[PDB]
Amino acid sequence: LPSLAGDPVAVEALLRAVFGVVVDEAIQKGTSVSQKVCEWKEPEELKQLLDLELRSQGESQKQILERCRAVIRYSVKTGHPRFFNQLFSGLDPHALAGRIITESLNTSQYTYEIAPVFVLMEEEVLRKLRALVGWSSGDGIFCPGGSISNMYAVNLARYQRYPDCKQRGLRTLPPLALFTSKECHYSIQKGAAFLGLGTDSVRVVKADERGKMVPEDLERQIGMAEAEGAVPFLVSATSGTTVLGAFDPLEAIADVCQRHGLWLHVDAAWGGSVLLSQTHRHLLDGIQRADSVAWNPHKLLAAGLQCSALLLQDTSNLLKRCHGSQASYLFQQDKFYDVALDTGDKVVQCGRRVDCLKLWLMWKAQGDQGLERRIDQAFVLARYLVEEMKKREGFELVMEPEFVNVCFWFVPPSLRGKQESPDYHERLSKVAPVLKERMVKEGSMMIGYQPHGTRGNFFRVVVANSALTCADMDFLLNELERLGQDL
Amino acid sequence: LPSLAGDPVAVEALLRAVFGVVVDEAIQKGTSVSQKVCEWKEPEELKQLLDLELRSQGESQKQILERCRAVIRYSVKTGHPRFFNQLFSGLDPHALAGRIITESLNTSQYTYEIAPVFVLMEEEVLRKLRALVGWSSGDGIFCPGGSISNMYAVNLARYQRYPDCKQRGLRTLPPLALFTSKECHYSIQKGAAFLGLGTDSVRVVKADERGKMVPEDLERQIGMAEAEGAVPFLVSATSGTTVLGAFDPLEAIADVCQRHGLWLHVDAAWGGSVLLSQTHRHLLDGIQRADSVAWNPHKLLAAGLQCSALLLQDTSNLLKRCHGSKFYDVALDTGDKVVQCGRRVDCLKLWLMWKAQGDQGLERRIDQAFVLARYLVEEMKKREGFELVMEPEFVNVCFWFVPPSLRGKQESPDYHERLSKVAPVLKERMVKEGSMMIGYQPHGTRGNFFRVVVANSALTCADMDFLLNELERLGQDL
Ligand SMILES: *Cc1c(COP(=O)(O)O)cnc(C)c1O
Ligand SMILES: *Cc1c(COP(=O)(O)O)cnc(C)c1O
Repeated sequence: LPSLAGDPVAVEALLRAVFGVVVDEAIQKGTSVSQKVCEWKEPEELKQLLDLELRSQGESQKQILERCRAVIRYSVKTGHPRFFNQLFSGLDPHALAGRIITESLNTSQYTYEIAPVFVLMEEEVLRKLRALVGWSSGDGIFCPGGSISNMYAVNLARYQRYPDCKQRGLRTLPPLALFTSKECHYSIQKGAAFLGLGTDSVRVVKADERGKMVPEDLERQIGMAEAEGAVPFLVSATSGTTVLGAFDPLEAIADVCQRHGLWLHVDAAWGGSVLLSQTHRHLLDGIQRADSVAWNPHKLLAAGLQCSALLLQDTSNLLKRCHGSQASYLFQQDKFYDVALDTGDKVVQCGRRVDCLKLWLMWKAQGDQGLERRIDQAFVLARYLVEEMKKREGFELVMEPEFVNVCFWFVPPSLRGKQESPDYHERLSKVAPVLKERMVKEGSMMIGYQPHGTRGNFFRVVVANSALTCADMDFLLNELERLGQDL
Repeated sequence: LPSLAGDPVAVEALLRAVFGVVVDEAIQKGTSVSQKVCEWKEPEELKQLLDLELRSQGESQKQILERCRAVIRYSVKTGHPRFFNQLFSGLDPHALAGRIITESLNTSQYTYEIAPVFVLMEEEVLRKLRALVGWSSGDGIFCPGGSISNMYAVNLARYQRYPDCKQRGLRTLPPLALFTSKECHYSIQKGAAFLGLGTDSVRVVKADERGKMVPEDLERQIGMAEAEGAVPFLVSATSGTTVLGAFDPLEAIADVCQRHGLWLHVDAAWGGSVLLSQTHRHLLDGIQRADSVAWNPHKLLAAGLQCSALLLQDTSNLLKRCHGSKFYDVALDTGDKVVQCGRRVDCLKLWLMWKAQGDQGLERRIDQAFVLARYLVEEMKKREGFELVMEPEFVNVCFWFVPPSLRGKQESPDYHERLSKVAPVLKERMVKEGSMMIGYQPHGTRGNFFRVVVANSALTCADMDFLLNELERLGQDL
């Protein structure tokens, strides 16, 4: 019987050819301002171009390389400087190098025995993240997304309060109440439903005109929950909301939590990266008082999806106690290394991706200093965009940004001066969808839009890509004016 | 203000050099029988070799490339033909090509707007997987591991029966009962605890001498739950257990489920890939009767961690209804189907390999793994000092090595206790030599035995001979 792994003359030839296409088309053309951010195709046309159906007979190297080219060609270039659609943008070359190594090594982040380098590396990465929060002791894990990080935090808080629920379930326990801002309630609600608490267990707290949770309303809602028979157990503050980029007042919220004996979770998936900035880290003042912090380096630090940590001040092996399986004890296992290093008991996953190397390698190249410089420059470019938009006709700022989320309407010539008509906001709301379609079909830029509060669709420009220059901000304004002129 | 992304000349030089190191050290040396499966280092020594501390100042390209070399050198080679430690092994070069492309395109599998190729590609992959289960329509998702797929299945079954739980929570429901085999993955219990049901809601059903759930005991446990006023709602059958590789009797289990109106989930994380084999797919006969199927192509098909699908017969958007909070059809977007928000692209690595291989190529590999597993069993029987746990149903070959000092001593009163200590010593020896890695574990009433998983597409008969010869050599003085 022959090896079915592949002709090894073919393997080197294949990977060399593929990496050539990746360098030319994904890494170089995909980050070049002279190329398109996206090549729009209607779903049915793209199906035709991709010939997707999986079938009986295989294909040749030539056929495979043509498919690789097509996949890259028609994919959105998220590393492109004019990709502003998400809370990630850019292609850090060291993070990419780390990703490529990780994929080549294909292991599970599980035991020192199958992942010795990564068991040690993850520990260091989590220790460093904890240091930036303000903790020199604690624990933590990587999770497959911040949404799941948030769920872990809720599960851990529930377990600390009611450890028997791990065996008996929560059905006979009192009603549990958790609290979060109106500006960040989606994964919290999804998580509450998944964990068996129900979305009704989530009490949504008022946010002020800057998008910040109101501590007086938090206190009010805690009292109302108690009056309805519930047991408050957790408050989830948000340090960097997804739309406005607002930062909750952590010191005041920590005070409320302390008064009521509640677990404080900080959802810093987006804003946590600001801890690298000496100039801007004050936005998270009080975060060291948290019981848990979610932080996604795959967002502002550009580590690559997914890179999402849950950080704890805990030193009681709460993760292992809460998530661990019951061990058998009939026969001694004589493991020849310190199995305290292993993380299988800390997670509800079994197999787990290595997410630490892409972050670690980039952090080795950049240092704290390089990552700080990038954060600070993003803040500068966001403020530059705001200042420049005020000088042009048509741009209406939603609010002054606290972070790098710049939110605004584009008012086209046909609506300029018509602010006091009865259907103005209704008409203005239809503008961003049309402009988005045009920029996408042109391939020149992508900006996200959404409605929020009592107002209709406005743009959210996220200023995150380390490649950005002032000229890119100028381009964005110039292009909106050009695409919007006939609206 | 300058770009802070990097000088393009420096970037190309870095990436070409990293790729060279990866090809030389991870892909070539990491899959060569002339090289070590692992280079064992004690944690303290490895910490010194890696200089991990994250610091204020950055480093040069030369320094970064040195670190890349060290990371690869001291990592375990899971593509190596003598890596037998897990339910994945081998390095498929098309899957790897797909992985690299995926990482270079770094997007979220969330909307057609930011992932147009991958939205369409994932639709095809899920269609194909459903087709192989036996469904021409249905739904499904990729999940960050089979453990999470299993949890989704439980959440979905709960929601289908008691949709108001999504808002009102478990306190407002009757006690719920779910059922799984004694041989099942510990993820069902972890999942039950996470979902708020408690591990006590999981009724563990007896398995027979072949490691298969006993349908008569499933029925008995359902009746006992009902007698207590618990509401049965889900049975989780296992098609390919992690230790023995046993396959539950799905037709008989589906009959019990049908009689009681229960959701049938099949945990085929491991065994689901056998659906590609005409010869062996009968091991999953009845799977088309399931409501949900978990299947991990990252295990037997070698797609790359993680590649874990949850497949549903449902066509009524149960996923979006259960988990949910334009110039194209928003039906293409998948964000409402998951409790994740951002989601990795996992389909391309599988799809590209499947394009290269076809069903035919993947089938040939599955069939060859069964042939090599049977070869290993037959050869082991011919040597002194191997005791088979059972005849394998799959590619999990489980056995003790009995060293010369214990041969003939089976009737001694402390034989099993002494024998149990052998696998740990052999494991330490093979790891420190760097020649092979085989997992061991105890089971039932007896102690540590080896589980050799025959999955790597590069395996030959000579590798199976090597394994036996090496255990004999390493165990001679025990
Ligand atoms: C992104 C984000 C999340 C969810 O993170 P995922 O990794 O996409 O699951 C949760 N909360 C906030 C504030 C976020 O910015
Ligand atoms: C692997 C496996 C699982 C868990 O899958 P992960 O992807 O490691 O979370 C569950 N059940 C069975 C039978 C498995 O083989």
